[PDB]
Amino acid sequence: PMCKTIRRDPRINWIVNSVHKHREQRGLTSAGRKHRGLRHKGHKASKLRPSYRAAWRRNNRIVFLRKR
Amino acid sequence: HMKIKDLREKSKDDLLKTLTEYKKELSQLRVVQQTGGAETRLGRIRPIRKSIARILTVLNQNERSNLKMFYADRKLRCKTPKVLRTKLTHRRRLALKENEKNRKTSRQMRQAHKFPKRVYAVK
Amino acid sequence: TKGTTSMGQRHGRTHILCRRCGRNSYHVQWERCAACAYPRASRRRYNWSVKAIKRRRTGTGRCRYLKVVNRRIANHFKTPK
Amino acid sequence: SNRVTVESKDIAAFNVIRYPLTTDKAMKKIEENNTLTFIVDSRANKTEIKKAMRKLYQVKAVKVNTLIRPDGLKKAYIRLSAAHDALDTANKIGL
Amino acid sequence: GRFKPLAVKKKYAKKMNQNKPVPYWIRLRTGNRIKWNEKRRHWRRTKLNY
RNA sequence: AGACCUGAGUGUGGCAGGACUACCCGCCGAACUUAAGCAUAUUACUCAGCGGAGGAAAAGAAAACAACCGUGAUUCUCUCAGUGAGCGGCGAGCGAAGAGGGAACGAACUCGUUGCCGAAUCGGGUCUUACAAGGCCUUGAGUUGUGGCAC
RNA sequence: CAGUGUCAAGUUGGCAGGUAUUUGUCUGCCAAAGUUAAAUACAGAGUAGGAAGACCGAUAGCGAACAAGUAGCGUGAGCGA
RNA sequence: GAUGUGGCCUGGAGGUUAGGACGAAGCUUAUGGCGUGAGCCUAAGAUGGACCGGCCUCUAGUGCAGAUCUUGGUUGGCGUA
RNA sequence: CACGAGUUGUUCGGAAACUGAGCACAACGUUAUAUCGUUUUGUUAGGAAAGUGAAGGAACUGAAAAGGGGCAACAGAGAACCUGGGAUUAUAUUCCAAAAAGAAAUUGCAUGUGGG
RNA sequence: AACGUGUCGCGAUGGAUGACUUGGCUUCCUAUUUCGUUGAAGAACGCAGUAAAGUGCGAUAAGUGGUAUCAAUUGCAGAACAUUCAAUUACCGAAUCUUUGAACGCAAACGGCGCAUGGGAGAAGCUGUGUCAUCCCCGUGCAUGCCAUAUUCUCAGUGUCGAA
Ligand SMILES: [K+]
Ligand SMILES: [K+]
Ligand SMILES: [K+]
Ligand SMILES: [K+]
Ligand SMILES: [Mg+2]
Ligand SMILES: [Mg+2]
Ligand SMILES: [Mg+2]
Ligand SMILES: [Mg+2]
Ligand SMILES: [Mg+2]
Ligand SMILES: [Mg+2]
Ligand SMILES: [Mg+2]
Ligand SMILES: [Mg+2]
Ligand SMILES: [Mg+2]
Ligand SMILES: [Mg+2]
Ligand SMILES: [Mg+2]
Ligand SMILES: [Mg+2]
Ligand SMILES: [Mg+2]
Ligand SMILES: [Mg+2]
Ligand SMILES: [Mg+2]
Ligand SMILES: [Mg+2]
Ligand SMILES: [Mg+2]
Ligand SMILES: [Mg+2]
Ligand SMILES: [Mg+2]
Ligand SMILES: [Mg+2]
Ligand code: NA
Ligand code: NA
Ligand code: NA
Ligand code: NA
Ligand code: NA
Ligand code: NA
Ligand code: NA
Repeated sequence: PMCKTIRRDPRINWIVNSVHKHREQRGLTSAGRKHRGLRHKGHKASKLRPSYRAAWRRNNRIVFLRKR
Repeated sequence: HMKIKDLREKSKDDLLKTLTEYKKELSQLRVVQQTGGAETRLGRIRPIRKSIARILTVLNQNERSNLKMFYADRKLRCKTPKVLRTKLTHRRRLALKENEKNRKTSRQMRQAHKFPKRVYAVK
Repeated sequence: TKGTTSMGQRHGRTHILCRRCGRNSYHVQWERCAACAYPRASRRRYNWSVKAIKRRRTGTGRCRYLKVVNRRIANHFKTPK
Repeated sequence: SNRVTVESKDIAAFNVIRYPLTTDKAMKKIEENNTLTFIVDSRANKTEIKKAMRKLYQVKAVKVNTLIRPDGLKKAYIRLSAAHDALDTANKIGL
Repeated sequence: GRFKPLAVKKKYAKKMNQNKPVPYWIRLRTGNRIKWNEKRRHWRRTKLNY
């Protein structure tokens, strides 16, 4: 990410931005997406999108509406 | 005692001379501070210390500005000691600059020129 | 006899002062700190003791550099003209 | 150089030698052994203390004995050469 | 005993220097709340163990 | 002689380790507990453990839904729905999705391939008031293919 | 989804269409490179500012209204007024 | 054990009415009066020093004699062992 | 308890500077995870880990030499000083001043005398 | 009568209650809002005329510079540009910033020991002056890995070729 050729290339210089540091550690590459189940969409992937934890969070948290 | 204005108008050799005199004076006052001494004599230790601080402040500000203007030339910029470069932040120093951020492919530029964003209204 | 007499039998010390954290948790024989894991590069940190983490985290010292850079960020790295 | 600060060689001896001592033992050493007693920089050398004595008081240190006090300061017992009088030097120092 | 590393000696020196009572003029001050050092240490009461 | 191509040494320019860790992402991963016992189940894809980033992250431009008079990237909210879905010693328990009203929304782009070109590319020196998206030079890298154009 | 074995097809084609199979129709879409703002989180974080409360009122409210993660304790992890 | 009570009581809120340096809250009582009672109210302080009562409605961390109850203080044993 | 003092080294002890039982940086391997393992039976690592005696025309070049860098003993190894003092309130083989009370030993550099 | 009981007035011990709250807890919002090899967080040691803790700071040390503000700080002392040079305050661009710590020349219950390179001081001899061996002091660089690179550096291989 420090090479000038990389930094001045609009096709690859997205990876210079620090949100992509160690993206493989976070399962963000193609192989990580594969084992996360993110090759599938719709009814074959509803319980794992945008992640398993995200779906668990929105399926298991108790909602208290103000007027209920 | 030393007004900062006089020190700005003072040369480097003269600054070093007056630093030596103020250091010597503070040393003598330390001797007095050991053997009792009068309140008036003990009470000039702090002005002498603050004057020494002023002389060192002028000396270091002048040295750093002169060095910065020395390494600012095209030839010697890339060898600038890291203590003279802008600090900012580690991530900001590593981050893409606006020119690098704004790079576009030639097709992207042609597309941006072919269909600019317009201003319009409806009645 | 265990108890008072054996209290008399205790000589030496398992721990001395740690160079890194200063806690008297440095195991002399093992040459590692029981409090901060020195000389391992990273410190000890365990979620089963949030209290110890809150004792040791950022802000329990003086934050001598953090305050300055926080001010510079807050002022948008202002420089003379 | 990555160190830019203006350091001058004409004030280092003021860091090496901090101030003299005036206790009864120090006074007895002035009178009886031609010896001055100073608080010095705790990281300073015996050799540097001799050089700083020369530079600050124009006097020759024939022997420097040092110790670190239980309060954390380094004290120097400095015997001058017989060509110099400790009492006269102490007076000029203001001791 | 005789042996100690200089660093331990300096820590003990700082503890000696801290084992002092409060100056009285501190008690004469305008918003003062301190009257005793409250961190005084006796060598027989509590150990530093350096 | 020499070459490239595989691998070393040193000089030069730079980067990683640490901290934080509420939220977020990847792994790993219990038991108490509930079932009036208990082993499947439950607690729970939770706690504890190991990694990683940000101001949010992750997701995201259909190998999507539907079965309609059709919708149209992602995320989120109400609702669908504690469900005449389903899972379950079909016990205890568990348990979503599409459609609908909405928040947001200038939301869309890149490569690879194909086919037409084929160094037009990159880095480095050095000029232009300029480590220019510029000129000149440059075997240094690159033809074991960078870069342009097109549906 | 993972390990291992085994491993395609080529739009006369694949994938999906929530009861396995073999047929033959229909519908939607085109996996196995990649980037992307907002609307969402902040369930024991931080920086700089702000606004509040039918809350607590010194054995309460944070452990801490105070030189409090202090004094003190523990070999230590920790404990903690 | 159930239920009722223009039944008693406490901290706050919306209302409405008052009181207080000519003395609020708190505290003391051979200090009387009222109520079956929970309690209310007056008097006197040779008490105190600045807030607070009544009534309707709203609200809650709302009533203690005991839990080998929690914290603080005291206490007989005892001028004893 | 308060105030004010006090610990003096070429040779003493340590370290500079040894090896031991052992430890484990690097290297490599393993592990979803290095915060794991190997690491003295002469000895790391599929492993190219030596950087300078010389010369030769003042610092530049380079033979041969197998098995990286450390740590671990204040009772092992090692280590050139020792008496006198009328010398303290408190230190002393540490202080003493030219008659050093004095007497030595031992390093590192330099200067002369002399050499066979 | 003596202990001992009761009741009342007045005292002591003891710190409840009430009023007071620069604190806590909870909710909401705004942003050119997110540290570190340019050495962080954290540890340690120091710094005031008087100074234990705490706060603030770092050998320029209860602070230097700057811009505002305008007459203090205050326990004592000390100081005495006012049209702003204040021990005033507030804010912030310039500076400083000890020993450490990822800690990175090698080590470490050692304020220890190096290599390279710049400096400083320097006795005795030399013409008070310069010069200076050993010794001593200071600056800078020097971990490992990885990437790029060498106006095209130095090499290795019974790897593949090939000279004329
Ligand atoms: K103890
Ligand atoms: K049960
Ligand atoms: K909709
Ligand atoms: K109260
Ligand atoms: Mg000594
Ligand atoms: Mg000890
Ligand atoms: Mg269980
Ligand atoms: Mg439970
Ligand atoms: Mg059971
Ligand atoms: Mg966990
Ligand atoms: Mg995102
Ligand atoms: Mg992405
Ligand atoms: Mg209290
Ligand atoms: Mg409390
Ligand atoms: Mg009953
Ligand atoms: Mg309440
Ligand atoms: Mg209650
Ligand atoms: Mg009862
Ligand atoms: Mg005492
Ligand atoms: Mg061994
Ligand atoms: Mg050793
Ligand atoms: Mg010795
Ligand atoms: Mg202090
Ligand atoms: Mg290290
Ligand atoms: Na960690
Ligand atoms: Na002893
Ligand atoms: Na890190
Ligand atoms: Na971050
Ligand atoms: Na599989
Ligand atoms: Na009670
Ligand atoms: Na003392």
